[PDB]
Amino acid sequence: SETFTRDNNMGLVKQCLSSLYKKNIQRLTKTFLTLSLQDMASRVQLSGPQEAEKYVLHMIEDGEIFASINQKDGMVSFHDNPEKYNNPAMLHNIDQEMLKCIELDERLKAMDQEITVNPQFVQK
Amino acid sequence: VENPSLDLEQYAASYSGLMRIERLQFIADHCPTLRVEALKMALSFVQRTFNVDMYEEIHRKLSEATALDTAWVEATRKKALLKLEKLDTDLKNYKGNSIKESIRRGHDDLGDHYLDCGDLSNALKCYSRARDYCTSAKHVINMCLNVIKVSVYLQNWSHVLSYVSKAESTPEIAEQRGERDSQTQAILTKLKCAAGLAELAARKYKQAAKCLLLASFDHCDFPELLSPSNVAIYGGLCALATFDRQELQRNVISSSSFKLFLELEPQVRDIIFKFYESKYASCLKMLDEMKDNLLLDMYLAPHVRTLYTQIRNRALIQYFSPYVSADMHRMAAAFNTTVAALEDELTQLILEGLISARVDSHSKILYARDVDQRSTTFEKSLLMGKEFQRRAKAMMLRAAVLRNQIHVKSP
Amino acid sequence: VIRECGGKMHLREGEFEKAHTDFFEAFKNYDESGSPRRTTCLKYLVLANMLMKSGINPFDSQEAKPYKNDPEILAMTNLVSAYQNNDITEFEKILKTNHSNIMDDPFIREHIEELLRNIRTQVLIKLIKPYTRIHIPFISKELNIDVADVESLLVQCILDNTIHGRIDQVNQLLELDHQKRGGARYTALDKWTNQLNSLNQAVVSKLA
Repeated sequence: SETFTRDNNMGLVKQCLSSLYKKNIQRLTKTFLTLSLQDMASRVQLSGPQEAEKYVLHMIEDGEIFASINQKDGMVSFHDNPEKYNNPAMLHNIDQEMLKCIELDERLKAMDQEITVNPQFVQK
Repeated sequence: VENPSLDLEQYAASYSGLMRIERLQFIADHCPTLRVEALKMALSFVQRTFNVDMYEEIHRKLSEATALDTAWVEATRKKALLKLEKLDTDLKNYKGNSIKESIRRGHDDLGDHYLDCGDLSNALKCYSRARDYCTSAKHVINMCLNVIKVSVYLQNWSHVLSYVSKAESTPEIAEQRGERDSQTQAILTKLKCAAGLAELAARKYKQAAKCLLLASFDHCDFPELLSPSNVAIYGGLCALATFDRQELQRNVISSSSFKLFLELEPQVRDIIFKFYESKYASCLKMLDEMKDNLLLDMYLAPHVRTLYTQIRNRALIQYFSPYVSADMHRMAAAFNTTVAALEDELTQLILEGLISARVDSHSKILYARDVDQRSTTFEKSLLMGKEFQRRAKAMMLRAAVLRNQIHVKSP
Repeated sequence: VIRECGGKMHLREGEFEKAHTDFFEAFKNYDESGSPRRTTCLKYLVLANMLMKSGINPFDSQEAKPYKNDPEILAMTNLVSAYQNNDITEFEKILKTNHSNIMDDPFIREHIEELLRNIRTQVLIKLIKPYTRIHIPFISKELNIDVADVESLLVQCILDNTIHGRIDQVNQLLELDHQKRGGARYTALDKWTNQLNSLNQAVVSKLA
């Protein structure tokens, strides 16, 4: 705690500790299709189903995980099915990502032709 | 429970030489069989062996039980030296006659008495003289077995592999077929179940099994090496863990050569044949029944942990292979375990790319998942594009800083 | 010199390919010389040609024509016919009616389960051809076996690359693989993406 507060980045370190839980919960999605809240708050060491409920709810609200809570059974159901690429809006994403590369290549050509005509780059 | 579920007489009969003494000391300095078997079994053969003192570390252990061979200790010390003098004088005579082209007889008995004394590779130079004053490859093949025998008690497994490679590669495919119907001598069996043993000690299980399963039961009697029974276990457990189903069927189950080996080891035969037929409820139980009998083996104990874990992981993948939606209750009842521990095992297996499955821990059902090729392709291509644009921007900035020659001076 | 009794436990083992090949030779060699063994030889000659699921009907191919049919053993001659037609009903009917006469024999103990398992395999393989999702209890009716036996047979068949499908335990199903999406275009796109990911780094690293 002395080094982390002498360098003034104390508070950016506690974010790593808080992010470890959010990383473990996301790692639960690669093995499970339906988990119990009491059972879930024993592998990520959250110590309580009540706190695991809000930990999952916050991650759902931020678009970090794809899941749904069931307070009746008290179980978290992982969906893991965001998108199928047949949307007329994904075409917009591909178009924008293509236009950015087109502009980048145009810039590269522009600052390449300025070297092609350099009088110093004719003697070597 | 550690119990003496072995008979010492058959172990003593199978082996001969220093290997028998080493095996007897190994089982002794573990903690089965000592109580009354140890003193009788070990002391019987120390009369003809050297270094004398090997008993004392195990001798005082009888005190808590609450020998008398004290005069014999000084008896062997004075008599050991006499055998060395004649052979030390003998090698001078062989050089005196200048018959070095035919002194191969001189090293015929020179190397055996050295190994009888528990000496070291210092004698091995004589076998080098075999390479220098011989013409036909037959003497080289002869001395290769001797050097392998003396290197077995040397922990020089890589050195053993190099010499087996030399002995198998230098001649023409080991005398081709060996004057038809195989050679009269069984040196092929030794070159097979010595390189396989060395690969086993090198933690190369698949190659060890592949070499050991190719042995022959013609002579197969190896007092200086692993017993015929041990070949079956070494080649069976090492094959159940690394061989695929097709390889298991072609090289083990259908092979006539290994069936004779499996005849005298019923437990391994039943284990293999019930693993193949998808009967894991009792295959694992029989595998566990003999776990505290291979831990007392000298060449297989350290790997018992690695093999038994590797076999089980190969069963779990095989059990969940024809199924698209399996019940975890019957899955756990067929592995002699509980659902709570089976869930941990399956989670560990799924975390790595071994099983493509998802656990439903509400009705306890293991579902088989299928990856969407199109979505995965789109995701990875978009990620690659993002990384490429980031690298392009970084490189352009690097070009700007390099052109302007921006750096921090030492001052 | 006799292999009975004193040498019998050497021959008590089941592996008989050596005699399987020699049966065709012994059909003629000991025909007029091995008279005591002729009664048992004619029954066993069928087995050798029966194990490879080939050889049409040995009822009249070779010189066994004088023997042809024998009045006491007739379903034994039709056993190979039923095997060739892959009709389980004829096989089971023959076994139940003519028991103690086809089965009586010893050498049939070691081979009856082998025989009445390669008919069910072909019947099941043909049965699943037009379906994409089948019911295990429905297969349990065509084959005169229980559910627990047909599930094990399906597992063994699926393992040895003979049935391209997967079982559904909780629903007692069998889902067969029938659809083949484009698997060559996306693999090519993956290879192209993965190769560009390395070419870009190689190009960028030149500006060190």
